[PDB]
Amino acid sequence: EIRVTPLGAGQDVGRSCILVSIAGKNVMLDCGMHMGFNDDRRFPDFSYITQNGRLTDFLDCVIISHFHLDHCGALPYFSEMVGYDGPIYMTHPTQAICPILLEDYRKIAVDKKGEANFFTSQMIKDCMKKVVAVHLHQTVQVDDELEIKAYYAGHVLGAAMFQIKVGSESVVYTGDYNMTPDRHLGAAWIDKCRPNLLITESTYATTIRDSKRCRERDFLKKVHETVERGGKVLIPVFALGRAQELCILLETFWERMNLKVPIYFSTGLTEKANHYYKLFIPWTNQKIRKTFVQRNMFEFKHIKAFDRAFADNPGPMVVFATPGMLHAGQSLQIFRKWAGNEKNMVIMPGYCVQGTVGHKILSGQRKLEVLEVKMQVEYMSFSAHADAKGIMQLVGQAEPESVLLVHGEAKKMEFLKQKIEQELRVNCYMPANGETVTLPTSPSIPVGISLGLLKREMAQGLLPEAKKPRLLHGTLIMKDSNFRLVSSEQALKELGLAEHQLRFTCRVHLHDTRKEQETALRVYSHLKSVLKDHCVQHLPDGSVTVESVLLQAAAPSEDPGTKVLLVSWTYQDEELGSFLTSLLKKGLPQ
Amino acid sequence: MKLYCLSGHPTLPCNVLKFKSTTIMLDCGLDMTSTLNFLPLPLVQSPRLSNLPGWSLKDGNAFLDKELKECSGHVFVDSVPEFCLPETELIDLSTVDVILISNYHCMMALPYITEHTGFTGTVYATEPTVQIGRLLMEELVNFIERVPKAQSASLWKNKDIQRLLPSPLKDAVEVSTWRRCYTMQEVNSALSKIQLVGYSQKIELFGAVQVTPLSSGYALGSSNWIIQSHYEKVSYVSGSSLLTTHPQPMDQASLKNSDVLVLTGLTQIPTANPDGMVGEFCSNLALTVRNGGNVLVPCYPSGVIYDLLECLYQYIDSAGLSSVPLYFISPVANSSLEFSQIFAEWLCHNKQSKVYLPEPPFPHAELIQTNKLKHYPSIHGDFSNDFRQPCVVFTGHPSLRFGDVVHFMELWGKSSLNTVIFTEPDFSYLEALAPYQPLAMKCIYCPIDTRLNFIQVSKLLKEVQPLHVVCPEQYTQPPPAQSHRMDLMIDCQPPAMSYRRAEVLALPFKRRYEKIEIMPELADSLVPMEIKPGISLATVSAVLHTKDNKHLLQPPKPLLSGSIPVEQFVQTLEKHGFSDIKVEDTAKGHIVLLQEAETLIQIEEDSTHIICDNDEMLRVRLRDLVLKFLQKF
Amino acid sequence: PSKSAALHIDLCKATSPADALQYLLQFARKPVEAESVEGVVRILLEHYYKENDPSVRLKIASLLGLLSKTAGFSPDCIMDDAINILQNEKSHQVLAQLLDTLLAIGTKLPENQAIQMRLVDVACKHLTDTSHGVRNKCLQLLGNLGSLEKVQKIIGDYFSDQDPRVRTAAIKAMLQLHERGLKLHQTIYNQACKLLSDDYEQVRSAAVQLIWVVSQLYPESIRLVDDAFGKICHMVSDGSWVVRVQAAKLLGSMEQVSSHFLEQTLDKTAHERAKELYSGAFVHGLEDEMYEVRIAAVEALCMLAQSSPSFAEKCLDFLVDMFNDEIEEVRLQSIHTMRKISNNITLREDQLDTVLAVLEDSSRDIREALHELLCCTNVSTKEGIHLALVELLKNLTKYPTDRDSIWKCLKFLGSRHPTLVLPLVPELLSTHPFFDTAEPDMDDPAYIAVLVLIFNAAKTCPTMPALFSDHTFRHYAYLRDSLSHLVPALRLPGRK
Ligand SMILES: [Zn+2]
Ligand SMILES: [Zn+2]
Repeated sequence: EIRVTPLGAGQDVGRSCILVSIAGKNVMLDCGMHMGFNDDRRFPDFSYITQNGRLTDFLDCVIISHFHLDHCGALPYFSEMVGYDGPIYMTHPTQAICPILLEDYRKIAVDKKGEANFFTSQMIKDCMKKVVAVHLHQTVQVDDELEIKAYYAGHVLGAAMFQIKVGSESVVYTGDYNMTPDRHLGAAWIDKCRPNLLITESTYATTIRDSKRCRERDFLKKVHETVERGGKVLIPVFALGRAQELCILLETFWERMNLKVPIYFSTGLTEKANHYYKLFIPWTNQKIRKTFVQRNMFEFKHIKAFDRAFADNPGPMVVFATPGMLHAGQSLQIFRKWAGNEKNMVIMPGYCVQGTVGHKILSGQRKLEVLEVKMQVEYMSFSAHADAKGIMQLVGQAEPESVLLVHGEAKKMEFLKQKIEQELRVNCYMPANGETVTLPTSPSIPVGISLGLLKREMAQGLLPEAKKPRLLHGTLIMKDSNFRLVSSEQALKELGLAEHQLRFTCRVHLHDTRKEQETALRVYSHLKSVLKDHCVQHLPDGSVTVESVLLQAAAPSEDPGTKVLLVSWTYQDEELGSFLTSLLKKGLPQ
Repeated sequence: MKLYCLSGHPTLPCNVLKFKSTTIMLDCGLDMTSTLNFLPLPLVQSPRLSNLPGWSLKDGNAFLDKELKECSGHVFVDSVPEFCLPETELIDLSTVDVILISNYHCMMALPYITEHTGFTGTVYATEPTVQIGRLLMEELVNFIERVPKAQSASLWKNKDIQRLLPSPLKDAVEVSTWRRCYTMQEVNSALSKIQLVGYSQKIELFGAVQVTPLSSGYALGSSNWIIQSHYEKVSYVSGSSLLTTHPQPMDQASLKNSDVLVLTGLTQIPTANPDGMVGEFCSNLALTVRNGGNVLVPCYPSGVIYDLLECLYQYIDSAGLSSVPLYFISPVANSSLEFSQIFAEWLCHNKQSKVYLPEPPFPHAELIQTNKLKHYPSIHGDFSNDFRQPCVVFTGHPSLRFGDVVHFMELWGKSSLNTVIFTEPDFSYLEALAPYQPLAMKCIYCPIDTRLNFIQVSKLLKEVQPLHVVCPEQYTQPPPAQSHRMDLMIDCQPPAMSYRRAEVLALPFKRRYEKIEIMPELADSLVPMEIKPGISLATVSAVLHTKDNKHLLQPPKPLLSGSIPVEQFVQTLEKHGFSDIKVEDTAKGHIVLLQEAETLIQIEEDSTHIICDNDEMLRVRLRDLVLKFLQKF
Repeated sequence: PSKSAALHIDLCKATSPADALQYLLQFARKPVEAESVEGVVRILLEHYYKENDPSVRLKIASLLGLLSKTAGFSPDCIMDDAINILQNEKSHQVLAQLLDTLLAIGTKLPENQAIQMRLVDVACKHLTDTSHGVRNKCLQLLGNLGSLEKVQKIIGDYFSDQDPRVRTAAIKAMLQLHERGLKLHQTIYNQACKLLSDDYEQVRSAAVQLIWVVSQLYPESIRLVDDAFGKICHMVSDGSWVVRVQAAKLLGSMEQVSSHFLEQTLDKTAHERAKELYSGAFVHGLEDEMYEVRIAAVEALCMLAQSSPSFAEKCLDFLVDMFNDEIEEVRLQSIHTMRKISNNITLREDQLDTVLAVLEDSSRDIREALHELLCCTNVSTKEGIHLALVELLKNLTKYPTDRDSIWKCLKFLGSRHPTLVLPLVPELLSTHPFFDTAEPDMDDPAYIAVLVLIFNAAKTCPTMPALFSDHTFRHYAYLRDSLSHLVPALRLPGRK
């Protein structure tokens, strides 16, 4: 059976981790932290999975989805001071990019919180030495019976859906994903594999996001308005994903509109991010991988590095800066520099965490903590998550047997549960964190078959005698290693048992005045006339044959009014023999 | 299973394998042996090749004076170069269903099969294979083009004249099916018919078969294939390199435990020590540079070029020759470098870690940054502005019969100080260099090979132990170069059957079992029973449901086996209610009489017989009794 | 002669695979017989066929078909092939070779009745194999030898049989029967729906072509074409892009549909938000995948928009926002479809971004296509004419090479609607109400561009020669002298 225990993201967001038991094997899908709890509760609870035992002994394999912090932030914590040496599977791009993000989070955690029992850089290097990398669609056997497979996702670069299949059992974990083809990230594509379970997120399940293309049309027309008014444009984005998406979008638009105004990009992570985006071309869909023949799209002709004196250099300006939530805010520094002007513009393309300075800016008051804002704001939605119709399309393509919702908010999750149960009549599950849910399976046990027996039975099925029970017969030889199905004759010659023959001879007593030779002739003619489409032949020694049933007029008995007919048959045609004896008990025509 | 081999070439195969209900063909050879025979194509018409004298028929009937030309006592044919095809008429390639590719050299011949013949199924190859293949077919079509020489001769292609001609024109094989080169619309048609695959990807075909590619390691993305059904395994290995090379290392774990192993793509020069000849290359290159001339190296834009540039990077750092520049000249040079740059996950662990520590896996990007090596698409233009002497040139085509290679050595043939270095083993350099003879150029033949030698073949076969082995006749037979040597032939137990060009083999196997599934409710219903220790069996009664060649059983005539004992028979008749039953014995059987219905039963060894009157309910009672006193099969 | 010598050589050699394959390959690759000796060669081949090596037998059968491709033989070879098919039941290879020879004989020359195709069809029906042996080939045999304009039961069974390859061959036979006519029925529609639901690739791709062809055959189920169209759209949202390209081209080939169902397909928006500011089929099928399905979608949209006089606005917005599709082929096809649908069409707000489109870096094809769009379009408002003029003059002063297309599109604008420009005449050219305005430059391209629009407007409306100044009089004389095909004849007092 299927056991699913989410340690995190149970009716919640962040610190996602799911423990899946399939046929007694332990697959741990994803392990990250989450902001908001400065306590150890941001890390996933380990007192259930192994209590205080051995993680490598109890758990069997680790799967990592993508390089977002709430998904790959907890690997050195899970594997280094808690202790784990088992297999960790994650893609080559995500493997290349997670340690840099981990190092940045480590430095930021030192500079903000300074937790004493915190993972160190050297054992971060040790963990990324311990991890194992997997290509797309590569069926990787963790051991003999357990294998994993990757599917392209589109949440970010390197993101991967994962299908975990043991025997015929199959659980597909989407992780985070998208259906909308990004300007540099392709849509998620899956085989119609019919999984037994579908673990999925639904971050945006109550919002039907509209036309993406018209959304960047709105963004481009307003940024064109601002640069034609000569103002300053500041875009607070986090430096991974959407940053390079907007970079490609503005590179295309600026080249086509043939403009000359300088633009700048936030430093720090730009060199590493752009290096990885250059060196991981075969993940960024067929547009960029086709354009790679002439040029390289990630090599930017108009985008340079930002300079703090270029900040107060005058003229029209467009700058991408960090971060998206403005907690530290060199972007907030330039915001405070440019807040006096009414000409300048900002676009906030992501959902801000409420109760923070980003929430103060998102709300409409002038005074934010206190400084008064004057330059114009916009709140756009360039999020790369999945929507309601996209989720319905994914489940309709995948056709799973049951689904399980994580990574979102509870009322939204319930709305999707109601809608999917009304739509596809497929069972849904809503685990809380720390809750184990159990689902029954259909473990069909394999068996062999003789090819000749298969060929003749398939020929009989192809013959136009269908819809009648043809009664597939044979026997199952069991060795506890190779269960096989064989024919009866094949089993006999294999096992050496004698082909036993059973014979019945009934003495039909016929009471009539006809002669015995004429009685046998009457038997032959009567059986030929009654049994239509039956092999009724007259053997020249005076006998009758009906298929494999032999009728012989026996020696004259002591009763002149009684004639003995020996009807002889085997067990295989003994229904026909019983019918023949019933007809002869009814008697010959006279 | 049946195998049709359509290529007598050991390295460039086409193998049509017939297994179960599907047809899977492997690889695509485009033998440039006829290209070697044809005359070279100058980019600009050289006076000496313009006025090469015409060899004449001794009878004088045919117009071979203008159909053929002679040079240095040796004869060549004057036309556009041709290409030898695999014999396509042995099996209808339309009925051939699914095509697999090992590597780009084995996909060179794809538009021929995929456009003209009428094949309409699917084709599989890995991403680096298909991309480097597209680059190679682009270069090839460009060089057969870029100067159209539309002349074509056919009276030499007449068989009698071919017999009358001397060797190697006497030695030409299958001249009739040689064809002219293909074009961009054909290239794009095949390259849109392609589909993709990564390593260890399980591709199911109709439920009938499943195919997986494994890293052979010879080239970037070069892949051996594994075709399996649930009891049958065919390992097709073509061109692996188990030495430490730039691609992913060879993976024999899934290769082992195979029913039929087909082995092709072995070495051409078994006696070649690769790294030693690479060092000799570097020494000769340094000698030529110190002498102050120009060196030519003809090479394909994959593999050997990358290895050569790495070693030359180390050696130029060793010898301090940063003054002399390197020019890589081919119309596919820029895209070749970029594709080799971004193809990272297909490499080995050293280069993957180099990626993981933000630097490019190959050092020639750093070489470009240091401007020692410059790439150029064609010799006309800015390359003519930036040319230097002394110099190094790696040129586009290694078969030497067309391209910037032939133009450059027409330029440099008079001088002796310059040097040509052959680096690819796919042709005989004697027949390659025959047309330019006499030649003042220093020629040094140091071929570079990574295909596994026969020692490693023996080691690999002893490691994997397959049931059947299939290898070419040229690998069974001793080579003509060293027939005395014994290690040059493949040895296997059992000895492998060979094959010749356009040959048919029936592999030693009989199909016995296949994969069927039971359904859990029916498995619950079925109850096994035991007659022998360790043997428990159960009769079955089900309904087969077969969609897409996969088979399953669901609930909607067995016979008897086993002798019945007379003593237990009469004992259970007495304990069931039958009485007054008398038994007499015979030589081998027992006659038992039941007085009710006057039933006489004789029991013998594998013989039982019941005779009674016209009775029904007693008869069916005895029916169920005698059938329940045995085991059902 | 040569055939007899080849047969004698083959009989004399009698090597198992070697001489047989060599002789077969030589006879095939040398030449055609090009005579009546093909029958004698076929007789010798049939005599030699009674032997081993079924592979060599299949090669001989293929050679016989290649010889029959020259149309020398007919009925005697047909009878011999019938005898060989009746007596040669030896595995899949020989069965396939016999099927191919039968197809070659049937399609080679006769194309007639009276045991020229009917006997072969009956033979194929009786000799349908048990496991993939002939089934596909005999299905295409009956497809190419469709009996008459009177097989439906057996094709229905072969739709639901085992192999997807056999299913696809049956569907290809359905293509052949429809292109020969044969007037298929509505049970084919039902079984085509259950073949659309087939859980497998390319079976869907050809079966949806069948559902298209029965739907365009006749619209009578309950609504047949609307149900088929909805099935088409719910099939468009499949992941397989080859299937999607096929889907979009075939739904574009579909031409009649319920209009309200078509707006239901376009139904979900920032388009109507912008419209208020001024005052799921295609909406997934355009921005689902890349340029293949995009081009197929826009060709579908142009065909059915040319069909439907309505419906155009709800794709007008869906084109004006989907200009910048970052694939220039998609760009050009978008402009071409906007041209082809631009009839009874207003662009009361969309002029601004569709002319920010013609402001463009180099894109000479794109700018020329947009000039064609602006010359073949319609506008409603005087303000729209004014701004169209001002950014067209931006384009001319920014890229002073396509001024010829600029002048011709301004000409077509003036000819298309003259009356819109009438209030602008004092404003576009400075004609200060009492002053003597200085004479405008003669060969200034901007002034030429405005003058040609003025004259093409003044073709019909006569109420502006009095509005003209004297420089306009002599400039009309000079422009009519110079650019004969850009300005028309007029009725000015100076130039009678
Ligand atoms: Zn995420
Ligand atoms: Zn997430």
